[PDB]
Amino acid sequence: ANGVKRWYQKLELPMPPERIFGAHMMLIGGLACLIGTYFFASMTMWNDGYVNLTLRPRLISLGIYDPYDTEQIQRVWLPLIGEFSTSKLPFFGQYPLTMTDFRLFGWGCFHIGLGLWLVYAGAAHYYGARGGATIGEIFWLLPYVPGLKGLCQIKWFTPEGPWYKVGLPWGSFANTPWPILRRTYADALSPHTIYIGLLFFIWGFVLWFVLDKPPVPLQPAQVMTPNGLMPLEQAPFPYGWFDPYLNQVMHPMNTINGETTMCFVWGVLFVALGAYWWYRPPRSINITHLEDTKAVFHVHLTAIGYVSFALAIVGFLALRNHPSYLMLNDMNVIIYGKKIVNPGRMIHNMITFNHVQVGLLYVAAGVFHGGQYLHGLNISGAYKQARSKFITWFQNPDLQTKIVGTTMFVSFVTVVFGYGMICWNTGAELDLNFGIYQFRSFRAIQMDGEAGNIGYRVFRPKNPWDPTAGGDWVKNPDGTAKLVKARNLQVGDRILNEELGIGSSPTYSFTTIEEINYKPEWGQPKLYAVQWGSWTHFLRKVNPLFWVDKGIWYLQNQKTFEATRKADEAYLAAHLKAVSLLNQIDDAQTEEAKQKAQAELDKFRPELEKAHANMLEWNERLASTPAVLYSNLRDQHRDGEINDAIFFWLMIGGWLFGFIPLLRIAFHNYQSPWYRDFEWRKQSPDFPCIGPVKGGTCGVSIQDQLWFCILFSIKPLSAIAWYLDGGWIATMMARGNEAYYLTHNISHTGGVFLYMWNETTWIWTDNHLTAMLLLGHLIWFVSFALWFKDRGSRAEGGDIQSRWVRLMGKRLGIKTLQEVRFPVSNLATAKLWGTVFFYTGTFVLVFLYFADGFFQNR
Amino acid sequence: VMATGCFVGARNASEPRLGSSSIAASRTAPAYLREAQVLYEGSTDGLPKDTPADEIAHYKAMLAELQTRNYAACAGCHQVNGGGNKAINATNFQDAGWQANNSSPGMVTSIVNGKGKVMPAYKDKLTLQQINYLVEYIRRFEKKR
Amino acid sequence: GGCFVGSRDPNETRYPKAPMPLQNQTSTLKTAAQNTPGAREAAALRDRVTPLNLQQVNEQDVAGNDPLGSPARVVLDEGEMYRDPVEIYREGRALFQNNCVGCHGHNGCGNVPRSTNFTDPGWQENNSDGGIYSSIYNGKGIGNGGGAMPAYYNQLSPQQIRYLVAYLRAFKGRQCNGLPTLSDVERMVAERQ
Amino acid sequence: DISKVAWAWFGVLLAICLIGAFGNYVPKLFVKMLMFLN
Amino acid sequence: MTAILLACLFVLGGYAALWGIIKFVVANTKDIAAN
Amino acid sequence: MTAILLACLFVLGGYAALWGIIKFVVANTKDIAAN
Amino acid sequence: MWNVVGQIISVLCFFILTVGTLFGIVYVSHLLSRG
Amino acid sequence: MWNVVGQIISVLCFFILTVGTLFGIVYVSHLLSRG
Ligand code: 2GO
Ligand code: BCL
Ligand code: CLA
Ligand SMILES: CNCCOP(=O)(O)O[C@H](COC(=O)CCCCCCCCCCCC(C)C)OC(=O)CCCCCCCCCCCC(C)C
Ligand SMILES: CNCCOP(=O)(O)O[C@H](COC(=O)CCCCCCCCCCCC(C)C)OC(=O)CCCCCCCCCCCC(C)C
Ligand SMILES: CC(C)CCCCCCCCCCCC(=O)OC[C@@H](OC(=O)CCCCCCCCCCCC(C)C)OP(=O)(O)OCCN
Ligand code: HEC
Ligand code: HEC
Ligand code: SF4
Ligand SMILES: [Ca+2]
Repeated sequence: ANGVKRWYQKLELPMPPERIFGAHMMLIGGLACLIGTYFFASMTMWNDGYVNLTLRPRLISLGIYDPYDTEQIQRVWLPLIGEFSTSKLPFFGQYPLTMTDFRLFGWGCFHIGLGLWLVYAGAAHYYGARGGATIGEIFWLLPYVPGLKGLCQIKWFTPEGPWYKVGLPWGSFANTPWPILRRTYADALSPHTIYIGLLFFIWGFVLWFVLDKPPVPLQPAQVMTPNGLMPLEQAPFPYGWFDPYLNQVMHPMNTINGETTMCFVWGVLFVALGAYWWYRPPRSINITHLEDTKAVFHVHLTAIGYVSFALAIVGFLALRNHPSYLMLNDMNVIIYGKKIVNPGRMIHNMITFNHVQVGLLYVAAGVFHGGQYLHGLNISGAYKQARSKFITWFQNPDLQTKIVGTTMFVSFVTVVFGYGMICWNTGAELDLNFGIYQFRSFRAIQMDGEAGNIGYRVFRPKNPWDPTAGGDWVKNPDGTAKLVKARNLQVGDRILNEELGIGSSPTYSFTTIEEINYKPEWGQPKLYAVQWGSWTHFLRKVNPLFWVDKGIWYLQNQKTFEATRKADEAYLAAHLKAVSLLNQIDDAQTEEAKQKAQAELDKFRPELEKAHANMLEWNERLASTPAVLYSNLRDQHRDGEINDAIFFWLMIGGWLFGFIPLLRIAFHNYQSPWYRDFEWRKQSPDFPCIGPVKGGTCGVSIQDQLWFCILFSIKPLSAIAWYLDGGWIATMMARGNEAYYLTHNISHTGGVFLYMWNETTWIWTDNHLTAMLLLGHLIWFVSFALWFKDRGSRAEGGDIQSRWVRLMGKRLGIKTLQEVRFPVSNLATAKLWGTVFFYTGTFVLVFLYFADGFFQNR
Repeated sequence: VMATGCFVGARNASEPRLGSSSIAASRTAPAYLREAQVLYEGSTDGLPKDTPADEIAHYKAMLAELQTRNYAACAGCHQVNGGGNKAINATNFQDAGWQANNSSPGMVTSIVNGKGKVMPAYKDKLTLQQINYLVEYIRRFEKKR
Repeated sequence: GGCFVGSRDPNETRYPKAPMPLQNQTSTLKTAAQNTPGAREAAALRDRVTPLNLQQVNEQDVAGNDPLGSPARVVLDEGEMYRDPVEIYREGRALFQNNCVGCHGHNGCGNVPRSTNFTDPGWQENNSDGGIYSSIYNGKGIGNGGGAMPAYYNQLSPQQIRYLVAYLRAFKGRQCNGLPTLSDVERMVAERQ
Repeated sequence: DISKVAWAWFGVLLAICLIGAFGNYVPKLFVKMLMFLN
Repeated sequence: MTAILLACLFVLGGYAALWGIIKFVVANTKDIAAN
Repeated sequence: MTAILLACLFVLGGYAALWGIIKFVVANTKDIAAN
Repeated sequence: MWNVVGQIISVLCFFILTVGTLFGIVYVSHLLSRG
Repeated sequence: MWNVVGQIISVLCFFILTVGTLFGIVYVSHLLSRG
């Protein structure tokens, strides 16, 4: 509490309102100037990059960015404009410009104009509260720009100034004698929600009359398109409601018109809720400590975190298959010279994971900040006499250990289940022998087709149920190995691994057929013989989301489901009967019998072709029905996978793993039960320890629990990233086209570890992304310097280094070096910067898994 | 603040035709594929009778220049429609197995470098942006199965 | 981990092959068992199973350093290339299992995103042998050292790439359980390579 | 020191270890009890 | 819409389920101090 | 034999080199304490 | 469905072996420092 | 001969800029934290 600690804590709560208000208004104005520049960065003369690409789908949907507009403009407004001083537009003049460049420049300028003015008006409230300020204090870096000192004594934002430099003439909100103004923060909740309702109404008027998207049901009967004037329902997506990439009319609320009708809906709701609160503001005793801005800061901030998580979820679904993003896949997208696989989905993934990441940070930081309010209360005596039940509901220390311990138990059980299943199935997929057990892989041999006429040597047991049976090789009467055709494989049969070409399982010798004539519930339309070893395909159904999704889809699609089932049925019967006819040919034994047989097969054949084409086309019609929750790349149903089931369990376990430190902040900011047995009392929110006593105590403060939340949460977050970008999370080494994935029509990019090496071969083909990869790795491992129990070693070595450098200064007569003292971070600041370095390392590196492309092929 | 925009540079495109942005054309599928079809066919003849006079003559000037550098058109090895020639081993772009087992990024370098014996290198004939357009046109030849 | 490895398969002899020549195959300097109880069975058995061109090859012998190793100049003589299935199998499975499985799978059906899948008939029909050499030699895609399909012109010899080319045509129309066997290579070679 | 109860877990872990190795190495070697063969 | 509603309902359901467990423990261990 | 002797001597000279450096620093900063 | 009854037996033995072993190293690490 | 000299000059500048920058980070760390 003397070093660097007073720099990132210089602006703490509570604060006066004019100071919060003006500072927010200035940030708003600054964020509008930055978006201004992003509009300039989106014009059509620039390369694709990750900024202008995250904005383009939305700019298309608004009609600002026209995808099919090539005509160059040469005059538009004021007379004669080939190019000027910076030219016809400042510096945009050497370029050829279209209408969408002008729209983009118009919107960019507005943003910059309205931003700059919001910055000024915000400084009028901010500096105006203080009586006013000087150009030299506002800007502060003008003292050392000699000359300009006569215009750095001028006072701005003053109370009685001439109009153009006034600030707040009555000094503060509370003194100004306007009765409309509300005097507390509860009271003010009402005009705030009226103001927000009005911002909605503004966006809908702009949508309707400036962007020309009327609200449903007042949509136009026709729209203008690059091919002329077209009925709304046939005009393609940016212009009308017809989705080209799914080839269907869009629901009316799936369009930007749907969005302008919701503008008016939401606006009316917010205005009415504000009118209600104008007569009935919040009042209960449970809430009146929230007038302190330090306390509401906790409520608001972790609320916004939850809002951010909810944006991620809603946005993901709503837009995973929307024509805004798919339209990027036809725009010849080139980044750092390259050509991207599926840039639509990539950009979509980046926006949703960016919201996800904001959600975690703000929830955690809101809780941390709440822990600071509560520690304050304890350390001044008034925690024990808080009156709101939102504090007092959790004061009993024994309830606090019951809450925490059962959320550890729930975390434990569900993480053990998830991770334990991942481990079981990587054992299965890798065919590992443990001596005590042999893991066995999925393997499939087609049994219909022409592949069902391929022969195999088969070792057949007689009676698996008599231990001490044994088996024999299937043979001819002549003694030589009979080749069994795949159609005649039976359950129990063993085939040599090396007759199948398998070199990856050298520890066991045979594949066992465990199921014949198998057709995947969801998968390829074929019939198979299977070794299910240890691979647990049933685990897909251990997912409550498998069942809700499939039940609702069955209900919407019941009678094509039913006909597809009857087609499969008729086909399996035809296959079986055709296999018996083929077998009578094989074993016919005398050409009279062999002609009779071949003539029977020749007569059944047309009918077996009919049943196959029937099954094929019902199974194709079934696989093109609309998705509910689990989706294709073309918004079609897919069954849930082992991957989806693992992701369900990992969300429960891993978010509880990551959030148990936050419950420790909320309950144990002053005393945990380990502290309370010793009589200890944590004296501040950020101390590093108090140890070596009792074995050592590093990491009990609230600041540290915040850092341990951030780390532990890296684990569910990376589950989310792998799952968005198409990794397979249910094992560690899944290969892209392994027999299981191929037979069950699953597309994935890798499998835990394998994903990592699989995506990085794509990452290596971009030299900007490989530079990012190198820098990312270096930031991270340096966090270890700062996080290991080693600060004393670093202090005592730094000291040797300082002595030495001062010896060199004194010897060589170099005055700048005879008093060097190297600065060595203390333990608290080492933990802060260690968490910073750990976090940023990891998440630059994750950006790369998204930036490489979306390789899921659906 | 940081990305004040983002300084990514200006986009490389093809040749300019007066009054119609070439940079823009290079991201608008119907414009880029019209130029890909011209390169692919070696003529402006299969272009929509709706094509403007200026367009039809800019393409011809493009071809005439390429004819002096001994450029060989893609059609007629591969045909006007795909799926080349088994005789010459010329690739069939209509085939779905050929299409699934190629990425568009990968396809690029096989046109740049040429491919084994007969398919010629185009690195000294065409710009990398004109190869990108052709990879996009070849994509639209795919048939099912 | 150690000692309790299994019994060795009697069909994999350890009987020794002749040593790799010191002289470069591209040299312009001077160009390019007994009767003891079981020594003849062991030599005959080594002649089918133990590979001769598996080892990385002298640096002057790599295809980028070989005067006749460029895609434009290599000789793809079909009679020499599809002459002997034992040999294609002996050599190409050792080279493939080592170098190519990582990215193309243990079944050779594709592991790394967008990777080839050699069992696909449509892919087989539309590739030449010379085409397959070009993509091994050059790599595929833009990047340093080839793209996502890496280049091999330092790394492999022209003779090693040719065993790879012939082996890869044994993948045609197989199912997704490991690699082509000796009789896959033989049915491929009988149906004209 | 070891409790009776912790000695009776260490017994269940060994019964699961030789029910696994007995069914893994017996059919490999004795060519019987074919149900568990691989 | 159906997918968005299902996903949100499942997140709030995980919270509600945790509340119910954590309150089946509190209600039935009320005679025992945790320690 | 030649490569073995070279390597060995290069490691032994790595240590001998360092000592000499250190000896130079000690002698030429005699009478400056390093506090 | 005998593969799903067989598979499940294995998976269940895996969980007893592993979680039994984990809480076996936690009980033997308490005897080496306190009991 | 001349390429080599040109390359030595770029490498020197890089060492002057990266080591130089690193020490400035230390000095700045020093001014914040204390003196
Ligand atoms: C060919 C691959 C290539 C090479 C060059 C490479 C090598 C190495 C080395 C080395 C010497 O070999 C190191 C030391 C190293 C280090 C790292 N790399 Zn690294 N690395 C590569 C590539 C990359 C890339 C692109 C990325 C990393 C990422 C990272 C990161 C990871 C930091 C970290 O702690 O991350 C924790 C999260 C992990 C490991 C991901 C787990 C994902 C999984 C799907 C989650 C769910 C499943 C589990 C069983 C879950 C538990 C259950 C529950 C609690 C949720 C650091 C800098 C990083 C990352 O994983 O971040 C989460 C990252 O994004 N790396 N990495
Ligand atoms: C919606 C209610 C608000 C909230 C409103 C208030 C108000 C008002 C008060 C507090 C107060 C407290 N809150 Mg709070 N607080 C919220 C969330 C949290 C969370 C959390 C993990 O999310 C924690 C750990 C805390 C903890 C705390 C303490 C710092 C403090 C008093 C102890 C305690 O109450 O234990 C809390 C323990 C928990 C176990 C609760 C966790 C569950 C929360 C309620 C909801 C999560 C679900 C969310 C809706 C899911 C989102 C939906 C999806 C996005 C689709 N709050 C949410 C955002 N909180 C009091 C205070 O004094 O601080 C200044 C106080 O008066
Ligand atoms: C990049 C990795 C890195 C570097 C360069 C260092 C550097 C050092 N460590 Mg730290 N350390 C690291 C990581 C690193 N460490 C990790 C991962 C851990 C966890 C185990 C630690 C734990 C740790 C302990 C406990 C201690 C140290 C100590 C030391 C110092 C040894 C004294 C000395 O040998 O002088 C020789 C100097 C060098 C050999 C390094 C030269 C500078 C390097 C090469 C490059 C600068 C690179 C940097 C990333 C550049 C960014 C610059 C910016 C402009 C881009 C030295 C300053 C000791 C010490 O005395 O404390 C001061 C010490 O006690 N290290
Ligand atoms: C490339 N192919 C992957 C995507 O394929 P597709 O779109 O077909 O299928 C899914 C499935 O649906 C879900 O996956 C819904 C969540 C279920 C909750 C399951 C139950 C959740 C309960 C957890 C409660 C935790 C509490 C108690 C701490 O695609 C998605 O929706 C995933 C994208 C969304 C991104 C994740 C959003 C954040 C995760 C939840 C945040 C939680 C926080 C508020 C803490
Ligand atoms: C009284 N002593 C103890 C109590 O006080 P106490 O510990 O807070 O004092 C610290 C400690 O010392 C360090 O913490 C070491 C830094 C030097 C290592 C030097 C090594 C740094 C290199 C690391 C880079 C690796 C990354 C890139 C992977 O307080 C701080 O340094 C606080 C951190 C603030 C630093 C701000 C950096 C911004 C400067 C950027 C612009 C400078 C130049 C560009 C002009
Ligand atoms: C695995 C490990 C544990 C085992 C270590 C192996 C040890 C092997 C010992 C290495 C033996 C080398 C001799 C062979 C050789 O040097 O060859 C000929 C060499 O003739 C000699 O000088 C002969 C004199 C050799 C008398 C030296 C005895 C060595 C002592 C070992 C001490 C080990 C310690 C204590 C660490 O030729 P030239 O250099 O002239 O020509 C270049 C060759 N192109
Ligand atoms: C080891 C030497 C080999 C052999 C013989 C082959 N490969 Fe690969 N491969 C990879 C990827 C991503 C592709 C797709 C490329 C693209 O379209 O984008 C391929 C493709 C091939 C082909 C087909 C070439 C063709 O033009 O059609 C062939 C014949 C080929 N491969 C053979 C990926 C990788 C690897 C990942 C890093 C590695 C290693 C290999 N390949 C190795 C080999
Ligand atoms: C014959 C003289 C050709 C002309 C002119 C063009 N191509 Fe070609 N191409 C030709 C053959 C014989 C082959 C087979 C290559 C081989 O494998 O041996 C091909 C191949 C292609 C492919 C597929 C490449 C791949 O990687 O798989 C493409 C995409 C292709 N060719 C495109 C192409 C284009 C765009 C051309 C004109 C610009 C073109 N080819 C000319 C024969 C000939
Ligand atoms: S090593 Fe550090 S954290 Fe641990 S007791 Fe000592 S000072 Fe505290
Ligand atoms: Ca990706």
